[PDB]
Amino acid sequence: ANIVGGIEYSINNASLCSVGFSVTRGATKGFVTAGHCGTVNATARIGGAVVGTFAARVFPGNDRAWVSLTSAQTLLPRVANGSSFVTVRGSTEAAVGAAVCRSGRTTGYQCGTITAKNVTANYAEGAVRGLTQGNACMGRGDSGGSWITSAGQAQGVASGGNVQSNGNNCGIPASQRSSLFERLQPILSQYGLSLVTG
Amino acid sequence: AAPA
Repeated sequence: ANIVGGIEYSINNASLCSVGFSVTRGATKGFVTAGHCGTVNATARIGGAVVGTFAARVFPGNDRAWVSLTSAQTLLPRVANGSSFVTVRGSTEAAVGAAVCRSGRTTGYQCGTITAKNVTANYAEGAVRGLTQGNACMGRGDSGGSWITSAGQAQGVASGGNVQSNGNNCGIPASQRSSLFERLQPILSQYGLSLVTG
Repeated sequence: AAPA
């Protein structure tokens, strides 16, 4: 499968999440995603084909994971934006007030601005600390997807937010949205990964 | 907030 940020993948033929970013670990190909999407060794599938398995994850506390893929997958330095693509150029962290967009299988590509950092989400499973908050909307299924600036600087992977009864926070004003992501930097260093860029 |  061609690995692009934002596309859907399933875990153990049940749950769906979105791909965050293509990365490598030495000769190993992989993608970073949300830790709540799967447990170690859960199987990931893209378009019904097995592409790899969860190699590690942390959740709750943090919300991160990386899936190691088979040699046959094609890693691409890109994030989906409708039918088009945003090129990944690096991982400079943007500051509060910067504009940012996110990509995922449920709401597509949505943009907004970062409104706060070091936010704690109190999930049913336990707290997740140190998240960054943006006001781009998102829905159930967007988890693990890419958060990126239009300039191509990868920010992190979708964790959660205040989804309403319709499954997203797109029907409430930006001023009232809390959409959270896990910072990419600590995930790259924790697992020794390098981002694929173009 | 909820995970996703």
